[PDB]
Amino acid sequence: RRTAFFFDELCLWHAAGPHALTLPVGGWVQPPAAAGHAESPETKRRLKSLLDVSGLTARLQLRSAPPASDEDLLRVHPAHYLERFKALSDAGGGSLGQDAPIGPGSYEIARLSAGLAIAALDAVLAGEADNAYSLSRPPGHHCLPDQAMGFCFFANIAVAIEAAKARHGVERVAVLDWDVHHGNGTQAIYYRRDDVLSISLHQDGCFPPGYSGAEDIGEDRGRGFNLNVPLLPGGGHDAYMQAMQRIVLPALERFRPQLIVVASGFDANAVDPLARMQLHSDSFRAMTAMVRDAAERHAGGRLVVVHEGGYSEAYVPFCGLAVIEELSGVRSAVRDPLRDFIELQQPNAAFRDFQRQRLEELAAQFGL
Amino acid sequence: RRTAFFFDELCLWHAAGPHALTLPVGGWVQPPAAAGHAESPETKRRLKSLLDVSGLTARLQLRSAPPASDEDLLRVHPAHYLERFKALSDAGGGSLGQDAPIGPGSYEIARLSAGLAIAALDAVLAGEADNAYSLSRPPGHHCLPDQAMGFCFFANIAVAIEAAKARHGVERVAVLDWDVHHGNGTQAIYYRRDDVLSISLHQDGCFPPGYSGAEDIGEDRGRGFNLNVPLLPGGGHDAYMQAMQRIVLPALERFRPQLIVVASGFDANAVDPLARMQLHSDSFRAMTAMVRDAAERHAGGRLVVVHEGGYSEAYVPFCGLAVIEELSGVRSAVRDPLRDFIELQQPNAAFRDFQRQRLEELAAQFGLCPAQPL
Ligand SMILES: Cc1nn(C)c(C)c1/N=N/c1ccc(/C=C/C(=O)NO)cc1
Ligand SMILES: Cc1nn(C)c(C)c1/N=N/c1ccc(/C=C/C(=O)NO)cc1
Ligand SMILES: [K+]
Ligand SMILES: [K+]
Ligand SMILES: [K+]
Ligand SMILES: [K+]
Ligand SMILES: [Zn+2]
Ligand SMILES: [Zn+2]
Repeated sequence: RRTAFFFDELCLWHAAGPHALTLPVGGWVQPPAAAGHAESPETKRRLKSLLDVSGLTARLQLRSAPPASDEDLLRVHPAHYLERFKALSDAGGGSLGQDAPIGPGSYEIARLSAGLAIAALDAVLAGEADNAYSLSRPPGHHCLPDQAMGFCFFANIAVAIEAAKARHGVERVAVLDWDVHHGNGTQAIYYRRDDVLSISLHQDGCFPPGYSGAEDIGEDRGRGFNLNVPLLPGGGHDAYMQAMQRIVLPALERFRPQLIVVASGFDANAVDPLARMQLHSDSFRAMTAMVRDAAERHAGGRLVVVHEGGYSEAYVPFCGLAVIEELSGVRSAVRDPLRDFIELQQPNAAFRDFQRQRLEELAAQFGL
Repeated sequence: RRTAFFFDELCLWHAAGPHALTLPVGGWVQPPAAAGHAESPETKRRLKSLLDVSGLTARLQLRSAPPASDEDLLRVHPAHYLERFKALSDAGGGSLGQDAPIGPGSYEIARLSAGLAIAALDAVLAGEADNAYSLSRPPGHHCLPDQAMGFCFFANIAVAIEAAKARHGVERVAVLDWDVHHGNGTQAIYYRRDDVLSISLHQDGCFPPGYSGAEDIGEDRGRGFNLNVPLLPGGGHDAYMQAMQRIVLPALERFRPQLIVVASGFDANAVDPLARMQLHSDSFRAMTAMVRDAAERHAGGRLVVVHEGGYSEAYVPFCGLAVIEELSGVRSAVRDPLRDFIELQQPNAAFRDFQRQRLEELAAQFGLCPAQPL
């Protein structure tokens, strides 16, 4: 298997103002002695370092890309959003919204991030690679057409999908979003459309806060082409496998995608500060293995994984590495040091069964 | 209310080797650019800074203490453990166990940490304060008599309780441990004893990993004087209030404690990396309010809160501040910035009810009886 890895060093240079985790500094929030921000370069930098140090980078097609053109960005975002964002980035940073701070030059870096997503889809559709991974920072899955939220400033996946349809004429795209937070940007953008199947597994009510969304199945022609799977907080491996087996794979089986795109956040991992789920690196591996199987069935193997959230400096590198091993079919020597520990922490049988019953009920609600 | 605050700057100087969160550096674990360890000074340092900046410190009795004497330590720990620990600390640090790394001079700092717990109980029992908070670092609730684990090197609360019994002759002590991890050290130490009631609320199977412990109710005379409440991961405010109302308060009501000690970790907070629970600062306030009510009933108000875990730099300071406001009865101007956000993230009704049913079933297993306070 040829796996392309889309990365650029400059994506790691996007830096907002001082924060303690998600909280802006000022008032009662003391400035951190070190930390700085949750959506930090270091999560992505350490993944990259680990891929290098593992040898895995050497077995991938390392690519950069040109930034997203205005034509590409305007397919999703109004011109007035582009100018407003540019103006603030040029002026020296600030706030595009709450949960959406930017630094100087963040406009160019976000364009680059979107560029990498564009190029990844392009490369898989052109036959240059069997599949691809885009280390896009800043992330995109929360971004609305004219509102930045959740540290997302362009809808990277939506921009990449539109450019793919415009260039190659793909008719059925499926987006599986396994970041722990609800992918509201992707849902909004394609809510009335039947050509993009949008699936989001998320922690019930995490972010956006209090949002579950199981009833929200799409409008108009999109009715039945959006699926929200709000998992109960504290769920881990089994919860996700059940969701995949009972909702995700049946949904894909009916929709017959010609391309599969994954919005892959790793903030469902068991040590993430920004969610309450219990995934380990082999959960993401198993999910990647299942989604590759479906791409081989309907899409001729065509699969793209785009990096989204993940806030554990320590553990995200291992979770992302497991995905890329599964994509490439290359197993490195790296061994997850938390795997065995996290296994022991999983929900008990009764809690698993409670979550399982809910997923069976949701499956029936969706007609699967 | 007079509230004593036991703190010493030196407790913040205990530092183990390089770690990424809980993982030792080396092998496939890259050295952090900044962080260092999870059990880090900054969580405790920021709490202290906030108390200062809020004005709250000025309304408390700020105290240090002498380190724990050998006599005090030997009541819980064998001499062989003391020498072995001292030897390694003198030698320049290393590992006392896995999940128990130490730096140079950690022996003296752990003694100090235990000293502060000793002094807090002493001060409340002598009538110097109505209640007290001990900012003990390193923590103690995992420490076994001859094994350090979970970043704990002396059983601070056990040492403080034994010194209290030896000095003052208290007969019934209750320890309520609301750190998110199972307080195995406290359980082990007092497992065959009926003079110390040990209660632990924890996330089911979190740490120690895979341990639930509901069946473990004490041995011999201790049978019925140890209670484990393994809460389902993802639980928050309501889960804890139910546990308090259905298990903790009825248990205390029957046991009639003459002193209440809280092993207060804040790692059950909703942004903690080391657990999966959803508590906010007003959950800890409400728990502190409930446990003060029980101390006023049976113990003449005598309550001590000892600081344990908590790994969110950003959020722990607010959670601890809420406890100390409740202890002192002094409300500062500080407002929790995550409170409203965390409320929206709480478990849905069906999940709450599922957890509630399990606590009712656990209550019946303990034979606990839901009477109201009297
Ligand atoms: C700013 C701010 N201020 N406050 C008061 C709160 C509560 C704030 N942030 N909340 C957030 C914002 C974003 C996330 C996760 C994003 C992600 O995972 N993308 O995949 C989590 C919490
Ligand atoms: C995992 C893992 N894997 N390895 C290899 C190591 C050395 C690991 N440490 N795990 C731990 C150990 C202790 C805690 C205690 C938390 C606390 O709040 N005490 O109250 C949490 C995680
Ligand atoms: K999601
Ligand atoms: K759709
Ligand atoms: K506990
Ligand atoms: K006991
Ligand atoms: Zn996310
Ligand atoms: Zn703890």
